[PDB]
Amino acid sequence: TTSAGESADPVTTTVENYGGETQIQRRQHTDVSFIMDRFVKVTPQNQINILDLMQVPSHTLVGALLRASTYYFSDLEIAVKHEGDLTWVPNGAPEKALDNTTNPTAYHKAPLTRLALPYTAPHRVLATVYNGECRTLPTSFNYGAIKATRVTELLYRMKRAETYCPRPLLAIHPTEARHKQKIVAPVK
Amino acid sequence: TTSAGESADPVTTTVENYGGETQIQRRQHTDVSFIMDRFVKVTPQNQINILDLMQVPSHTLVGALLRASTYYFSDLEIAVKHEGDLTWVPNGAPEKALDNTTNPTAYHKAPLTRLALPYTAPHRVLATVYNGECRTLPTSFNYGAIKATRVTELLYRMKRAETYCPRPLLAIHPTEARHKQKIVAPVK
Amino acid sequence: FTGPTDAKARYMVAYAPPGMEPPKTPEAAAHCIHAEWDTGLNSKFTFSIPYLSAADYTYTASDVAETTNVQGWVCLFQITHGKADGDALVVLASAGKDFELRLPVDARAE
Amino acid sequence: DKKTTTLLEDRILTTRNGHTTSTTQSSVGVTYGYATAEDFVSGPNTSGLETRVVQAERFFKTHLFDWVTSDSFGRCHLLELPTDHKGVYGSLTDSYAYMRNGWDVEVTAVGNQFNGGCLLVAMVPELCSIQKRELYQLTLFPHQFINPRTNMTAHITVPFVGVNRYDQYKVHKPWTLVVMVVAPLTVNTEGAPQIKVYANIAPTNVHVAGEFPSKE
Amino acid sequence: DKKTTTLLEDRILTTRNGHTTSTTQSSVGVTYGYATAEDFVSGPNTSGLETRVVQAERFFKTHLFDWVTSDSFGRCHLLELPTDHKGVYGSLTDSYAYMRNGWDVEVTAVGNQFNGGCLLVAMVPELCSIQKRELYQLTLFPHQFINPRTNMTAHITVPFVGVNRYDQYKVHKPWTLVVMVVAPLTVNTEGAPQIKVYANIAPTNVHVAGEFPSKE
Amino acid sequence: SGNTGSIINNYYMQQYQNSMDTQLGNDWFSKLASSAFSGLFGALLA
Amino acid sequence: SGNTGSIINNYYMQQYQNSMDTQLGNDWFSKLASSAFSGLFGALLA
Repeated sequence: TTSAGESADPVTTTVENYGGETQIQRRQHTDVSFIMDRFVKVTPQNQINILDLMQVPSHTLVGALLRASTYYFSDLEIAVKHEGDLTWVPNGAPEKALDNTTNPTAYHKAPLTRLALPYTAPHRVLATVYNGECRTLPTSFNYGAIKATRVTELLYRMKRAETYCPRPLLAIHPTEARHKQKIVAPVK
Repeated sequence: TTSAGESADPVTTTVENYGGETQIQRRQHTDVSFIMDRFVKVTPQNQINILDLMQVPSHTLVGALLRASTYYFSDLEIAVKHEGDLTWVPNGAPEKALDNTTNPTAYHKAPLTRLALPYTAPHRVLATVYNGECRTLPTSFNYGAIKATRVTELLYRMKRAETYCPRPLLAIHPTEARHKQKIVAPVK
Repeated sequence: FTGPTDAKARYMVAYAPPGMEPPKTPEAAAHCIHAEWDTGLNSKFTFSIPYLSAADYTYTASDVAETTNVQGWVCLFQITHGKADGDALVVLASAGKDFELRLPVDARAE
Repeated sequence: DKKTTTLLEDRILTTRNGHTTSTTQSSVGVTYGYATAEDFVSGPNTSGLETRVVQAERFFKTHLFDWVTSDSFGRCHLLELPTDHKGVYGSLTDSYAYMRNGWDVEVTAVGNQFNGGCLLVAMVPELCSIQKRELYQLTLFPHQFINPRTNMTAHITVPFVGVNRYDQYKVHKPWTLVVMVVAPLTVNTEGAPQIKVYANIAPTNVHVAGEFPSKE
Repeated sequence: DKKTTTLLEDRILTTRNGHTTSTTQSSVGVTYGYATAEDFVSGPNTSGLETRVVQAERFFKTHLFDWVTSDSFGRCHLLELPTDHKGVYGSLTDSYAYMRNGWDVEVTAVGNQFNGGCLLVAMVPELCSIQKRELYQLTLFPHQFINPRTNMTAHITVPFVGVNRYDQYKVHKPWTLVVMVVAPLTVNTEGAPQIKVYANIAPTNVHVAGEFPSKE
Repeated sequence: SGNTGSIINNYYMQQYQNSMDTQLGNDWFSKLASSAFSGLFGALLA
Repeated sequence: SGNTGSIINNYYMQQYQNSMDTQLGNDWFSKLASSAFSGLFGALLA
């Protein structure tokens, strides 16, 4: 169909235009809450680690999709491999609090510690970008912090995720006509 | 009874023809879904292993019965002994994905990892033989792939199996009048 | 279309399925599924590329072994134009009503 | 035009033939020639053995000629139909001895609205050649004009015609598409320098009978 | 045979596919393999763009092999389907990217009733090659026997099968017709000296999708 | 169905335990075996 | 909701398992996609 292209009103033609038939679609895998709900690894600091989803690398599935939203909300689960006991403090806590074990402290139990944590920021939602300094995000954009004698692995998992105002999501720029890769296949 | 042998119409006479009596039969053990539903061992590759049921040896119970069907469908369970963490990627994934742990990754837990996996091929059913190259089966005939630092044992188990279009199923060709073997028996 | 009021043109989009080389001319491409349109008051034309394949799903990634594209080609031709030399035809893409993605995978190394 | 700035309004027409469509924003309507439907397709000459082949009913394309300022009144381009066809419709002519179909014809002459001049497009039955004086009466045949200040597309739809209910296209061509220059092309300062004329044609209600042997 | 002197009674069967018919007076019936009807022909992989082409549903013929007294048990002749076709069905494979159809197959081995021996005719899916021991189980596939004392014609009808709902026949052949010698041909004093084996095959429920460009 | 024998409900939803089948728009060998001729083709004596 | 698939009730109260939402005093993109024009803008022939 033709239309006024200057308008942002979406136009979605279908194959029925030339005699085809539109099929049924099942889009559960592109549901935001479902797709963000899985663990992703970040490289940890030795002891004190601020819980900040922007640490998730931008090329990962979770990191790229998170960056494709401007504002977001979620609760969180973390899985941590650590020596010693692990202490968590909420958003707004003095860093010294990390040495006091009345703050949620999980005693070491092999092979790792998994915890469910609530959102604790003072804002109604957080943002992946913030036009203040025109990089740096306000200090209040975090889910608290953790500390152990040694933290060797740290995974984040967004729960009940909500996203607002989509932003660019980019695939790899290929050099040839098509980006080609080795796909899994039965052997020789 | 006599009949026209040229026709493929089945003829199933019974002992009643000469005064006998047909008995009751209980055929639960030859039910396809039941018989295929058990683990079978395959020899694994050190790290990357494509999940392909054609790797099951043809003389095993599962391997022979699978090959006695042309097309089949099933979900799958695998049991794996591995060092390090085990990652699985679905059918169609670039092989590099096996190094990213947001794809289903089971952290090492002695003595082995057992997982239930869904069928993920793009076809309505898979085939044990495919007359394209007239050996080689299309690359899309697989259940994904797994990878760990070292995979030392791998077992497959077909779930909810369905089979279509039976094919030859052969016993051992004996040299003597009867194939004889040592059967388990109370000792001397 | 973004040319001035006095620039006119007629275009053709065709979908060529795998199995034969893609058409090099509008005449050969006419035998494929296709649409032709011209310029006028409405500056935009939208066309649905149909999903046609042997299997029910196709891969989003492209394998290093597949020399020719397994899902065919999109061919855009200019049938003719009237004083539209140098004018630009801007092109965009969106998901159709039954477009569906399945089987999440995290495949990038960077 | 009877519609409403640039090429518009109820002057936007989309034609669909099979899995092919054609849209124009400067339509002047469709001329139906001689009838608005085919006559009987099943008569005694095919003994109930004819069949319809819907896969052939779709658009195919050809260039006709380039309209230039030096062409004067009466300059014509003739295209006998059926013409060479390398798709499904063409293969039917090598597979069946008898056939019939009508035609859905679109002719375009895209220049701009600053060109002047005028083309007459007509569908004429049984036409091998025509004299100069007869051109003054070409409007007796199904036609439409292409006048740059108004439109760039002509559309004519005609049924199968002939002394016989089915034809042998290898030896007889019932229709000829003719495009004639009525008033010479003018370019002035802002018009397109020349106008290429193209045809977008679809066979309609295609029926065949009398299957041939293969060459094998 | 279950009927009644020479080849007869309810052993007379006439099969019609399109404008082609085949009659045999020594029928032993028809074997339907795997199903008595096709599964769905319109699924999501063709987006409602598939069409049926009834003009291709008719018999075509090929010689298979000559059965001679020196052939022994296990001697086979394999014919992958679709095979080369120089008529309408064959042109469809050059005009559309995707297709599906079943097969109505008649195999004849005309000698006389004084010949002895026996042929097994079977339709086997996805078969490039087979081992000698597997031949003992060829009856697992849709089949019929040709035994000179009883019949000269075998008839098997099968639907389209495959991992995909539509196929790309240039790269995959879903069915293979196999004729195998079960008991060697005997001639004795009055039998025919050898028996030529021929196939009369018709594609059934032919659907196509994805029109190709022409070579033009 | 299959080689499964727990009497209590699976802890995980079906949507997670197995892939889900869909329908568009049937045991051939069972019908074929059931259709077998089991009589006697001519006359029976004694 | 999300990637969760247990059929049995969580052992912990909701008040502990997650933060609790509050209200003061809505899927924009779903409405936007649903509102898309899917017709044909002029006259249709054949």
